[PDB]
Amino acid sequence: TRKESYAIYVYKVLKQVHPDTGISSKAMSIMNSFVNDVFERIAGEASRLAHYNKRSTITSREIQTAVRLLLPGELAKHAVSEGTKAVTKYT
DNA sequence: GGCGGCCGCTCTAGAACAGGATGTATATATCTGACACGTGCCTGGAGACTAGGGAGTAATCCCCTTGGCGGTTAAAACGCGGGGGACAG
Repeated sequence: TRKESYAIYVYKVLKQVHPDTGISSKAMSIMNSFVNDVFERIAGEASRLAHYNKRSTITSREIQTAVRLLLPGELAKHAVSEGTKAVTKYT
């Protein structure tokens, strides 16, 4: 069977930000579980946000609101700016 | 001639300082065991298409929160007495 994993994307992100450092199997498993847990948290927050105002869809504003609700401080603003840059580069 | 005051002497102890002790910080030697590259796939997302439906926007409406007052008696605040408790020892 095939199991979905986030190892290679995290690895190439690491090579982008720090090409002189490697990673282990346990460190990869911690990072995979962390990114998966953040995925469920942000996706559930967006689902609840859609359910509150009778919204049948989840847009980028759902993810931005979930990020500002979950991430505290300047981390939320930096993530919002990165998402806005990615959205503008997408279109 | 006796006694209080003064200064030197020895006793005692706080503390800076140097030496021993033992568990870690490193310098190689070498094992070693997953790390990442390569290969071979192949299974899930992307181009493209069909269709439609829920929100973007406009309009209404009516509703409900903000400003803005006097009044009046509940209470915040200042201060005096004092009292029991936080903390040094």
